[PDB]
This record gives sequence, structure tokens and C-alpha cells, in this order.
Amino acid sequence: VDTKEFLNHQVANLNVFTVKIHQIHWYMRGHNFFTLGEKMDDLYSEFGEQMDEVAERLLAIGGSPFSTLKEFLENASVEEAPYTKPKTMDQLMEDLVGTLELLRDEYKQGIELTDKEGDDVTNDMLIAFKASIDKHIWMFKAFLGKAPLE
Amino acid sequence: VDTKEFLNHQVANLNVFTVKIHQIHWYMRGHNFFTLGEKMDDLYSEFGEQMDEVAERLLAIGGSPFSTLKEFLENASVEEAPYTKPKTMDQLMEDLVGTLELLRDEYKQGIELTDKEGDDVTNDMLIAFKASIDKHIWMFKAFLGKAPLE
Amino acid sequence: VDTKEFLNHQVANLNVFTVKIHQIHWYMRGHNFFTLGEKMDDLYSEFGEQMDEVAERLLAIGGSPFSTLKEFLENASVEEAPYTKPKTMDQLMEDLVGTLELLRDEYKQGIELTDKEGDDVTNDMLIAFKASIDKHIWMFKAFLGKAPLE
Amino acid sequence: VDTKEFLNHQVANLNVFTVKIHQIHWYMRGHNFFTLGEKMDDLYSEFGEQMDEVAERLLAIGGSPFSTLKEFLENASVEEAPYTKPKTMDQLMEDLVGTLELLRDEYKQGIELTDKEGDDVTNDMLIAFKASIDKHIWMFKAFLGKAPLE
Amino acid sequence: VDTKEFLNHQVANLNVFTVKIHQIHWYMRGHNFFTLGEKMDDLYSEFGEQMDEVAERLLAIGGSPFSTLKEFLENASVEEAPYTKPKTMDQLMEDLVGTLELLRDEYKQGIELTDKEGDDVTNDMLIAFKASIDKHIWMFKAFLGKAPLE
Amino acid sequence: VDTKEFLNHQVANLNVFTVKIHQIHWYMRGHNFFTLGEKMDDLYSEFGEQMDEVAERLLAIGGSPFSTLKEFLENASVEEAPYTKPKTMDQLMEDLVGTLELLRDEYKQGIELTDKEGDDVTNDMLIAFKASIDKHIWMFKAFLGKAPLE
Amino acid sequence: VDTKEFLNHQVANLNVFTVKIHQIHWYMRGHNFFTLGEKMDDLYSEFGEQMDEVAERLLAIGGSPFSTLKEFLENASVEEAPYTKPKTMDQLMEDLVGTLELLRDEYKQGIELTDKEGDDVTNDMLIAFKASIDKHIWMFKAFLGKAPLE
Amino acid sequence: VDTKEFLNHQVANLNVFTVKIHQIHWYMRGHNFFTLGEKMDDLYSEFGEQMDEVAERLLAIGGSPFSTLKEFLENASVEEAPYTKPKTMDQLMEDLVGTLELLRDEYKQGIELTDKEGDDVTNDMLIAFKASIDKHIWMFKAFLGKAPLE
Amino acid sequence: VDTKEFLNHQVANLNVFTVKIHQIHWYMRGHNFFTLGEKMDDLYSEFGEQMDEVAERLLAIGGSPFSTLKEFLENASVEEAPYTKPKTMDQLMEDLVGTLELLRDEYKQGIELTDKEGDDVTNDMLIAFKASIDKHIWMFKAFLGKAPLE
Amino acid sequence: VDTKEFLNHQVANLNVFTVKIHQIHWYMRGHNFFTLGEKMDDLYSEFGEQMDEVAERLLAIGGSPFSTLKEFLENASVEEAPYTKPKTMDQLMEDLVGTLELLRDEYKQGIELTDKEGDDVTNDMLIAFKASIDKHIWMFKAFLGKAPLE
Amino acid sequence: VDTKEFLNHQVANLNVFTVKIHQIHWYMRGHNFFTLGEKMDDLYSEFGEQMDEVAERLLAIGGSPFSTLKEFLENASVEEAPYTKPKTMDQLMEDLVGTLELLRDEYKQGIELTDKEGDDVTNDMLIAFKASIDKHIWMFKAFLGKAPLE
Amino acid sequence: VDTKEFLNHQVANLNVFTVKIHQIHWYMRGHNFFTLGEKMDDLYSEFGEQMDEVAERLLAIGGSPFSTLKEFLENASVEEAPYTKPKTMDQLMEDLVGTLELLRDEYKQGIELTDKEGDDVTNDMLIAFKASIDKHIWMFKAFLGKAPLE
Repeated sequence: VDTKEFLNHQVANLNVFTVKIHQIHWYMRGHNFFTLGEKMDDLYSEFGEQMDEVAERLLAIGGSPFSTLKEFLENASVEEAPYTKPKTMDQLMEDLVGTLELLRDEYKQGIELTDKEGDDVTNDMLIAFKASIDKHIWMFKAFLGKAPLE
Repeated sequence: VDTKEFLNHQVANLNVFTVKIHQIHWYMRGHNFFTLGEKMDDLYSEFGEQMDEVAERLLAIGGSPFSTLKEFLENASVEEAPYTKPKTMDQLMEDLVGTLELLRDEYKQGIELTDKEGDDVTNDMLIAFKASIDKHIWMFKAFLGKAPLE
Repeated sequence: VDTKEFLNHQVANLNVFTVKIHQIHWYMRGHNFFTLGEKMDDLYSEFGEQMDEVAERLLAIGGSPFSTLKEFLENASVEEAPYTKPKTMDQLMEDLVGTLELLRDEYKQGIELTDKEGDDVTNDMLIAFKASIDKHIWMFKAFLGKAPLE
Repeated sequence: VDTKEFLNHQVANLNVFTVKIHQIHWYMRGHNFFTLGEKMDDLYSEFGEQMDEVAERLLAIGGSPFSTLKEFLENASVEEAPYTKPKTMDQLMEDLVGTLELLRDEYKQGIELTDKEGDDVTNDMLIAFKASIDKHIWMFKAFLGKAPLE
Repeated sequence: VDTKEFLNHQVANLNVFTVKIHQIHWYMRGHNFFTLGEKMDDLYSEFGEQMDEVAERLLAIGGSPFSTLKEFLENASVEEAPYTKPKTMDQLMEDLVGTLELLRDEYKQGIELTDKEGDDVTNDMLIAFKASIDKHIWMFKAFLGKAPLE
Repeated sequence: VDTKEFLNHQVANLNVFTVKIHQIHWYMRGHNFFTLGEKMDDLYSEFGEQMDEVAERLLAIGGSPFSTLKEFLENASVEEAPYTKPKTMDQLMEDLVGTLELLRDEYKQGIELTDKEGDDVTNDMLIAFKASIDKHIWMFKAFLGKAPLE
Repeated sequence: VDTKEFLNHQVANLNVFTVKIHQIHWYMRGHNFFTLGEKMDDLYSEFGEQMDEVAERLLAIGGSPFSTLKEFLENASVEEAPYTKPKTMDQLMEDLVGTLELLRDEYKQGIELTDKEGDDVTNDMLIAFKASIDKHIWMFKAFLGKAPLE
Repeated sequence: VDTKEFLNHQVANLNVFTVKIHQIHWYMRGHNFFTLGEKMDDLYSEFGEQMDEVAERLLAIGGSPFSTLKEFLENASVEEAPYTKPKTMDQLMEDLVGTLELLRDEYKQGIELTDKEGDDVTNDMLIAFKASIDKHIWMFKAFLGKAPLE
Repeated sequence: VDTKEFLNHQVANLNVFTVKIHQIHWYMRGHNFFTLGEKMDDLYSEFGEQMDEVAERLLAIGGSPFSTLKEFLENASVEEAPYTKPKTMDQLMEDLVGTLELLRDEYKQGIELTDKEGDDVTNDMLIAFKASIDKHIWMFKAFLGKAPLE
Repeated sequence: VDTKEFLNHQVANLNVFTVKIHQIHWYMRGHNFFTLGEKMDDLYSEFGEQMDEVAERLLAIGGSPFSTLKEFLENASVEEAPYTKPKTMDQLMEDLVGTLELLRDEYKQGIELTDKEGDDVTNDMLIAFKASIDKHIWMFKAFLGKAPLE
Repeated sequence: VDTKEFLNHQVANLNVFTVKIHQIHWYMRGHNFFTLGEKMDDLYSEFGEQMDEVAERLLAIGGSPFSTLKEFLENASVEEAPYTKPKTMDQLMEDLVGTLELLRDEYKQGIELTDKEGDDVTNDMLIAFKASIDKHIWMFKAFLGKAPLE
Repeated sequence: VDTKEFLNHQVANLNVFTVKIHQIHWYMRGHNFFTLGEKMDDLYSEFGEQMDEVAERLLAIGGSPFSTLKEFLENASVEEAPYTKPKTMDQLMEDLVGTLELLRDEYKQGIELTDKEGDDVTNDMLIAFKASIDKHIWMFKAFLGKAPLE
């Protein structure tokens, strides 16, 4: 793709992801409601901050970020669904994990692309984000009784 | 509309508005960039917390929060548009203020509803949010040379 | 009941509830001991804070707060029992919830009585507390796997 | 006399009360000098914050706050007098308490008036102020060896 | 006796003391209202933490803490009475100092017992509270114009 | 005028100035509403503290500070006027600067006078106040597009 | 054994325990991953401070602390095994708990030895550590659904 | 004298004053025990820092500070006496005030001497300490029911 | 031409740039004085920090940083000139943005150079600084009414 | 070697280094006792943190950290030796510097290996650790009277 | 002797020591001036807390503290000498170590005295102080290159 | 030379001195690397503040500060030389002391000139700076084994 198009795509993804995290926090039940609820507050903030960093970096290389729900929905590859059928804590975490893995695999594409375009700053930004995602993956997989790449 | 429906309606509104605040921040230019930039981060957080409290209050009365972009679009009275043709710092603050006014008047309806249904907590919450909106309306109107209600 | 009596009745209830929260903390066992332990410490502080405000509000409208364990036992509707034969972490939490639901329903009576008697301050006080009690019933019921209003 | 004129009247009162808090602080003698001097500091700040929130609230409903000593003098119901004759600390705390009594009764009038006008925010602001005043009235009455309403 | 019984006996005493500290706070009147009320707040926190630590130590050695108002009244040697007739500040302080004296002396008894049973931790815990108590006795008797042990 | 008369005179001035700072905060409009609003909050509290220090120093030399709005008005050389026509942000800043220059020039008189009377503490205090005033003059003249002394 | 060799034996014990706490943190899985993860960070820090204090007290009486993995291994009574077979959260905490039990019983012997030698400072340091170990034992055992001394 | 001997003379005085502040704090009795206790801690700290500053200034200008109790006693104009007969708070507070007046009056001599000799740093340091001493004379005189100078 | 040469060149540049940030703070006039003035304080610290990190990195790889104004002047590519002719706020910020662009482009060279010599640490330090520079180029261009890559 | 075995090898090395830092601190003597003690506290904490991140990163890529003293000693290239004979400050710090140099050199191989395997995140973690190591070698060598590569 | 006289005796010792720590600070010269003057500032404060605690414990047991320089000189075994002949940093430190050693050995006597009197609180305090004294003896002897007990 | 030219001359000096403090920090070797390194940090920010205060004061009396390297070099009396051949810590500290002595002597000319011109603010600021310089001169002179004035 190009670097601008990549970052914008992640602007949309991250605004979908952030609303999903609220969905999980609002609808979760079970013995881990307090501990996992506060984990989702923290996740909400961090993913809000990555989103800002992506948008502001795109601004800084001369692009124009998506800035409506309509545009996020039209461009996100991260998926959402309304909450209807009760979902277990394990199933919410599995959804969360699925999304983190999706962002991990797309950032890895952004990392390669951005090395080929010689955009050293955006490259480095995306790698620091992947470092945090990879650590979240291990922890939530561990919560689900699984190994990180299982 | 009953109390549950009012509140969910505001959950959607606030998510549209929050994303709007980011639009104003991302795309603002001119001599006031720095000082309205900081004010927009402040508004982003304040309305983010408002949206959280509205959702948790709805949860606490037996209701089910809207929790996806598509649901927020389907139900929001707050309007958004993509940023296409440049806009002045004044033009952006006027959309901001125009959206604040919308929320003020709709919170006023929620306050009356909620008082007739005898829901004293939701009533109190809505008032304190209004006190803040009234103050922001006075301040951003002063920024544009105008009296609050004028 | 007049406002002074209603306020004094809650001084009693809250000094009983306060001791009950320590009972739960001290005796609780099972996989949720740490997170529920910290949550009991927060509830303890918070409800002793309420109690203090209740008594101070009673003092300021010219009343005389109960001020002995015996007076609290004589006047409370919140019940206690000594801990004898083990109960599980669901059983202690259901007892907790039951008591929050009693303080909510009684606070609602106090709200109405206080409105009728034109005491705006005590009214506002009580409503603010019910906001917090309502939040706690939602949260603690989500922990138990159930909806807020059961 | 409507909400705007009531708020404006309190701007004048609170500026007179504030300067009377300095007069007491400056002229006090006796064994309680240090602990009541510190009390007057806290009261000076607290009452300077009410004044600000009152003037900001009047601005937010479209009014114009009095903004000169001359204007506070033409309009205040709170009385002041030059410090010609030394007084005991008890007599100074009687004058203090008599002014808090005046402000409580006046805010009561504004509370009823602002409920009749459906100004929910100004109403709620004034109740919160009345709660703090009633607490100070209990305390300074206790300092003087009397009950709150006496 | 034995150590566990002695600790439980103090769980009951400290809960009664703590309610008595509140009693003195709520009802005191006279020139020392502010400083002494402040001090009662400090004593209230300090003795409540003393009580948790007594209860947790009891838990740590296989005990079962008293955990009701009923059980505290049945086992406490600390005496409580309802407030009816007005009391001086001095008279309230003489009650406070006499209760502090009674806990000191039961603690010395407890320190000797726990020495003989070889419970080093519980012995150390009790020596440290007697340090604080002894300090409070000197300080409050000084407030009353008296030596610490006259 | 001797040292005590001079200090008393500035107690009156500073109470007038402090109210003028509020008038400027409350009635200000235009693009610098936010940044200038915070500057008057800082000025308000700085000049309140100058006033407290002037008064306490008048006390410490055997003086008796003016302590009513009536005395402040009767003795102050600083002028006030009711807010009747809306003013420019520039015009309001010219009234601020104009008042700062008056205080600067008068303090210069107090500094010579107090040097002549050999009162070294009052001399020192007044010189530290002048330093801060001279800096406020540069900065606000700079804000107005001007050099400090033209 | 004299005091020196005892304290040195705990330098080695503590170095093995501390690496064991890391083993538990790194390999834990299941629903208590998040709550116990943070608990192991706290236990890691607390037991690393115990060891510093043990070594410094050994240095202050003229001893010479073990200072290699090799010597810690040759002298520790605490045992380690490499992680191979998967283990439950429950098995890991039982290892943790058994190991705390070992430390408690060895310190009880150091408290006797150290009293017989007349070394009052080391005795006191050892009693404080035992206090904290015993509290930890009650707590982790309660997480496991058992009483402290079972 | 000269500047070096003057500073050394005050090093001695301040060490005699600071032990007196402890004496007043240790022997004080009566209703003001708690509040005056706290002011004695603050004066001790403040007068201790003033001493270090005087001694380090003495060093900066090439002098050699008195550094023993024997030299302090041999050089100080400040008097001390052992505490034998009982003394009231007032009597304790009047020795405190008499001592500040002496330090004030000697600092005044040192100020004049330091002006003649051209030591502008020492001159300014002495003036700042007299500002605080003057303020303390005002406050403790006022605690005694007296004007600062008469 | 090698890593050491480049890093030293930037030590020279950053010391010229820093003094230019001061020239801008000291001479700026107009309505943005307060907000741009604070912005220069922050840039001043942040480029001083960068300079130290460049100096420390040169030192870490065996170099000898320039350490005199004479050396900075002879070696710098950033330009300076005495402030003589009046400059507009915009004109000063264009000079800033211009100097920022020069550093961005030079850092780009150092990034490719340090890639080819295999100095990964210096490479990564340079990438991090350019990220911050690119963002300030965006923000200041936006203050000027302009796209970042204009 | 792959990434996983490199990282595990450093888990081993970092647990040996950390214990050697303690050896240095505990056996420090001379004029440098306080300055070097402090610096060793800081280095212990830093290398402790470094270790956790190495372990956690290995966990995140599907590996299995060494987790016993036994495996650390079996796998480590960093050497240790018992303190059987007194050594100088200089010998202890030369050891420190040489161990730092080995870690730099091996991390340099890991940076090359992770680059070749396309592990962007690990590569970047390792480069930031080298930045700090290179800076500690400069500083600790400057302390010994030598240039960084001498 | 008895506990009261042993405590007074140390009130005199600590007062002599505190002044002595100041002498070391003030007259100290050479390469260790900064690294050791900071440690003298800590030792000053620390032995100031100790002296307070001794004095207040004496008061709490019915004693009457020495409270004049004269009384401290009459009663102390810690010796002081005026500074005339210059001294090595070595010499001043040796006199420091020698004085801490005296204090250690007199506290050892107080500990025994206080065990045989049954004063459990005073005993514990004296042990806590000797702990810190032992540490200081070791650290300062390490700084001089001696082992703690040669 | 007048007050303006003196102040501008010190803007030049302070910029050379601040860069000399960096030269000292960067090239220092030996046993005080860490402790003096940190003193150079404190000094760097302290004379940086002095410079800002001198420039802002010059601004506030209608002056125009030098604001380029070329101007500072042309005007300064403080000397600098490039770091070529190696220098001891003492030699570095003598260069530092010699420069502080120069500033002290020049500031004393500015103290006199500024007294003759009736500029009280600038006079007081310069005395405060001399007070700090004199303190530094004693401490660094003592480091070197010398008396302040020799």
C-alpha cells in the first residue's frame, strides 16, 4: 500500500477496537469482573493513546485522518458485533485476543512497508506498539490457559 | 421515551461527539492551535468520562448499552461530517458549541422525564453534566465574541 | 418518621454494615480472596465515610446521633450473625448484596420523606449515596453472574 | 426577584463576607489565635470559591455580575463595620456565625425560587453551598458552647 | 488465659473504643472543639488500624475474630454509655484517658502472657501499641493540667 | 505619610485591584479568553497574597489595617468603574497595566519613605513586590505589542 | 550454628525463593493470572528487601555474606526444580506456601538462637519478618480454601 | 564589634534558643497543649535552619563558627534556666516572646553594623530573619491577649 | 563523514538553536506572548536534553564533544543573527520552523550514515529525536496556518 | 542459536550479573563507599528490570525461561567467584566493567541475530539495553580514570 | 541506674552529639566534603529524631528531661572539643565512630537495665536505635577501610 | 557602565559559564565522577535560571539582551578554552572556582552601581545571586582543601 494509507487504516481499526473494549467491560460477568474490568480501563486508555499517536503521525507526514464513525466503519478490517447472546468471560477474552492478533499481523505489514518506503519514524512507532500487543497476547492467552502462539 | 431509552440515546450521542472533538483537534489551524488543542484534549476526556458514567448508570438500572459504531450511528441525534474543505478556528468552535447546545437541551428533556419517573439518581447525574455544559457554552461563546445564549 | 429519626436509623444500620464488611473480609476464602479482599477494604472506608456524613448531617439539623454499640443494635434493621460454620464466597457476597439492597430501599424512603419535609440538603446527600449503592449492586451482581435487578 | 438578581445579590454578599473573614483574622487575640486563624484561612478560600462559582453561574445564564466595591456596598444585605472597639474571640465568632445564619436563610430563599423557575443547576449549586454552611454553623456553635439552632 | 482469647478480647474492646472516640467527637463543645476534634479523627483511624492488626494476627495463628456488635458487647471490658446529660470537654477527655489507661493495663497483661507462651510476634505487636497508648496518655493528661501517672 | 499610613493605603488599593482583576476575568471575550483567564486567576491569588503580607506587616509594626469595603473605597487611589459597555480584550489589559504602573510608582514612594524611617523589613517586602510588578508590566505590555516603558 | 551462619543461611534461602517467585510469575496460567501476577511482583520486592536487610545486618556484626549462585545453591535448604511438567495454579501456590512455612520455622529457630546469644537487634529483625511471613501464610492458604495452620 | 563576631554571637544564641523551644514544648501543660506543641516543632525547625544559615554564612566570609555547648554557653546573650517550679502556658509563652524581642533587637544592631561594613549578603540575610521574628512576635503576643509592641 | 563527526556537528547546532529559542522568548510580542512563551520554555528544555544525549553518546563511542562557544560557532550549520529589526510573532516562528527543518534533514543524513556504519544505538537515538521534531514541525506549521510539508 | 536461545542465555547471564552487583556492594570499602553504594543500588534495580523484560519477551515469542539458580549457572557466560580473599575497590569495579563489556558484546550479536531473523521487537529491546550499557561503561570507566574504549 | 536517669543521661548525650555532627560538617575539608557532608545532614536529623523520642519516652514514664545546655554539659559522657588545630577528614570521622561506639555501649546497658525493670516499651525503642547505630558504625568504618569490629 | 550594560554583560558571562559547566561535566574523570557530576547538574540549572532572571530583568527596565553566541563571545569577561590536553578533577574545580570568584567580584560592582542608580529591584536580585555564589565558593574551596578566601 503506502504509509499514509496504512496509518489511516489503523485509525479506523483502533476506533473500532476501543469501542469493543468498552463492550467487553460493560457486558462482562463472573468472578473476574473486578480484576478484568480494571484491565479493560487500562487497555482502553493505551489503545486510545496509540490511536492518537497514529493520527498525529499521519498528520505529521502530510495525510488527513479519517474522523467520523461512518469513515471508521467503512475502512476498518477489525470486526464488531452488537451484544445479544450472553457471552462468557472466556469468550470475551478470546474475542479480545483475536483482535490483538489481527492488529499484530497488520502492524507487521506496516513495519515491512514502512522499512521499504524508508520512513524510519513510523517504522519505529509501529514496532513499539507491536511490543505492547505481543505482551498483551501472552498475558490474555495465559489467562485462557494457552501458550502465546497456540 | 423512558429513562433507559434516553440514556442509551445519550451513549450514542457522546460517542459521536467524542470523535467529533478529535476531528476538531486533528484539523485545527491558526494562532489558537496550541491553546484550543489543550482544551480539546480536556473535552475529549471529560466527555469520555460522561459517556462511561451514562453507560454504567444504564447498566445499573437493568438496561443494555449500545456498544458498536453501527449502533451509535443508527441512534445518534448528534451529526457528523467528514472533513473535506478547510474550516476556520471559529467555524470549528461553532460546530462544537452547536453540538454542546444540542446536548444541553436534550439533557434538559432527560431531566424532566427522569423526574416524572421518580429516578432521583439519573436525575442528579444529568443535572451535574448540564452544569458543566452550561459553563463550556459560556466559555466557548466568549472565545467567539458572543454572550452565552445569544 | 421525621428527618432526624430517619438519619439516626441509618447511623445504626451503617455501624452494623461496617462490622459486617470486616466479617466478610476476615473470613473469606477461595480463588477470589485477593480481589474481594481489596474490594472489602474500599467498601469499609467508603461506608464509614457515609456514616460520618450521616451523623454530621444529623448534628447540623439539631439532632443527637446514637453513639454506642448498644444504641446501634437497638435501632438497626440491618441484621448480623456471628460466623460459625463455613460459608462460600458466593454466600458472603449474596449477604453483602442483600444488605446493599436494604440500604437502597430505605434510602429511597428517606429521599421521599426528606422531599416532603423540605430538607433539601439531606435529600441531596441521600440521593448521592444511593447512586453509589446502586453502582455496587450492579458490580457485585455481575461478579455473581447475574443482572443488577436479579 | 428572579434567579439572575438573586445570584447577583450573593456576589455582593460574598465579597462583604470575605473581607469580614480577613477582619476577624487580622484582629483576633486570645488563646485560640492559631487554630481559629487557620480556620479563617480555610473559610476565606472556601467563600472566595463560592463567590467565583456564583459569578460564573450567573454569566452562564446570561447575567452580568456586580464588579466593584461600590456595587457590592449598594447591594449587600451582609453588614460590615470598621474595627474601632476591640472584641473578644467569642464576640467575633458570634458575628461570624450570625453572617453564616443570614447566608443560609438567604440561600434557602434562592433554593425555593430556583426550583420554582426550573433552574435545576443553580438549585443544585445552592443546596451544596447550604450544606457546607450548615456544617460550619454546627461547628462554630459548638466552639461557643451552644447547639446549632440554639 | 491464652493468646487467642486475649486477642479476641481486644477485638471487642477496640470496636467499642472506636465508637466512643466518635461519640466524644460528635458531642464535644467549647473553645477546644477544633483541635480536639482533629485529634479524635487521628485516634479514630489509629485505633481502627490497631483493631484490624489485632484481628489479622488472630487469623494468622488459627483464631476466629469476634465479628458482630453483639459479640463485641458480650466480651468488651471497655465501658460505653449513651450521651444524655451534657459533659465538659474535660469530662470527655477524662473518660478518653481512663479508657486509654484500661487498654494500656490489659495490654501489659497481654504482653506478659504472650512472653510466657512464646508467641514472639504477638508480644512485639502489643509492645508497639503500648508505646502509642503511653504517648497518648502523657499528651491528654498534659492537656488536662496533670502529670502522666498522677 | 509615615510607614503605617503608607501600608494601610496599599491594603485599600490591593482590595480594589483584586476586585478589578475579577471584573476583567468575568467580562472578557475574544480569542485569548482561555489563556488570559488563567493569567487573571494567577494574578488574583498573587495580589491577594501581597495584600495578606501588607496587612500582616502593618500589624507587626503596631498598625491597624483597614478592614471594610467602605474604608477601602474611602482610602484607595486605585480607581474602579462599573462594567456598562463591553470592552476589547486590549482595553481591559490597558486598565490592568495602568493599575500595575500606579502600584509600581506608589511602591517606589513607599520604598524611599521606609528607607528614610529606617524600617528595613517593610523596605524589603516592598522591593520584592515591585520586582514582580515590573515583570507583569513587561509581559502584559508585550502582549499588547508594546515595550515596557512606552 | 551461631547468628552469623544463620543469617548467611537465609541469604542463600532468600536468593533461591526470590528466583522461585519469578518461576511462578513466568509460568502461571489460568483465571487468577492477573491477580496472582501482581501478588508475585509484590512478594518478589518484599523478599528482595528482606535479603538486603539480612545481608546488611550480617555485615554489621562482622560476618561475610554468600555472594554467588554457586554458594547459594550449596547452602540453601529451600529447594528448586526446573519447570517441565505443566502445573496448576494451585500446585504452584502450594509450592509457594510450603516454602513460606519452611522460612517461618527456620526464622523461629533463628529467633531462639539469637535470643540465647543476647543479640537483641537481629532477634527484633527476625521477629518482624516472621510477622509478615505469617500474614502471608494465612492469606495464601485462604486463597487455597484452607485455614492457616492446617 | 564586627560582622564575624556578630554572626558567631548569634550561632551561640540560636543554639540556646532552640533547646529552650524544646524545654517549652516538653514542660507545657493546659488546654493549648496540642496547638502550641505544633508551633514549637515549627519554631524549632525554623530556628534550627536560621542557625545553619548563620553558621554557613560565617564560613563563607572566612570565619570559624562556635561548635560546642561550652562555647555556646560562654558567648550567648540569650538566657536559659532549668525547669523546676511549675509555670503556666502564659509564663512559658512570655519567655518565648521576651527571647524573640532580644533576637530582634540584636539583629537590628547586626543589620546596622553590616550596612556600615558593606556586607550586603549578610545584611539581607539578617533582614529576612527579622521579618519572620517580627511576624512571630505579632502572633504570640496576640495569643497572650496583647498588642505586638505594647 | 563518520558517526563522531556528525554527532559533534549536532552538538554545535543544538547549542546555537537553544540560544535562538531564548532570543525568540525574550523578544516576542503580540497576543500570543503567553502561550508561545511557555512553548519556548518547553522547547528550550527539550533541545537542551537532546544536546546532552548527543554529547553523552559521542562520549560513549570514544569521541570528544565541542565544549566552547567558539567551537560551536565555527562548526554549526544552524544560522543566527542579532535581533535588531522588529520581527512579527509569525516571522519568529518561521525562523524556528526553518531551523527545525534543517535539523530534521540533517538528522536524516545521520540516520543513513549510522545505518551504513552499523551503529544501532546512535541510529535509534537519531530516529527518536526526528519523531519529536516532525511533530513540532506539524504543530508550528499549523499555528502558522499551513500544512506540515508545505 | 536462534532468538529464543539467545534471550534465555541472557536470562541466565542477567541473574548472575545481578547477584555479582550485590557482591560488589556488600564488599565495597574505601572513600568511595557511599557514592558507589548508591550507584550499585541503581544498577541492581536496572538490571533486575532488564531481566524481567528479557524473560517476558521470551515468553511472548513461545519460549520457556530458565527459572532456577541451577540452570542459570549451567547456561551463563558471565563468570562469578566467591569472596574468599579481600579485593580492592578497583578490582571489584574492573570486574563490573569487564562484565558490562561482555554483555555489550553479546547483545551486539543478539542485535545482529534478531535483525537477520526479522524479529523487529526483540531487536529494538536489545538496542535500548545496549544504549544504557554503553553509557554505564563510559561513566564507570571515567570513574576509574580511563576513556570508554581504553 | 534506673530507667528514668538512663533516659535523661542520653538526652544529654544526644544534644552533645548533635552539635558535634554540625562541627564535623562545618569544618570538613578534602575530596569527601560533598559525599560526607550529605551523610552528616542525615545523621543530624536522625539523632535529632532519636533525642526527641528519648525525651518524650522519659516524659511518658513520669520523668523530667534535662532542658538546658548547662544541664546537658553537667550530665553527658559524650565529649566535645572546640575546633582550633586543623584535623584530617580521617580524624573527624574516627572521633565520630568513637562517639557512636560509646553510644552503642551505653544503649546496650540501657537495654539490660530496662529488661530487668520490665519496661517493655523503652527496651524496644533502645533496640531500634542500636540497630541504626550498629549500621552507621559499619558504614563509616567501611568508608575508613576498617572492618566493623577491629 | 550603567545598570543596562552591566546586566547585558552578565547575560554574556552566564552563557559562557553554563557551557563551561558542561565542559567540566563531560570531560571529568576520577573518584568524584558521580557526586561532582551531579553538582555540575545542579549548577547548570542554577546559573541557567540566573541567566533567565538577568535577561528578563533587563527586559523589564527597557533593555535589549544580547542573544547569539557571537554576541556573548564579543562581550563576555569569563574566559573559555577548548578541552585538549587532560585535566585533573582539582584543576577542573579550580577553573570553576576562579570563574565563580570573577562573577562574585563583578556582581559586587553591579551591587554598588545599582545602589547609586536607585534601582532597588536589580540591586536585591544581584545580592541574592552573590549569596549563592559565596556559598558555592566555600564548598568548592573546601573540596580542594582550602579556606574560602584563603
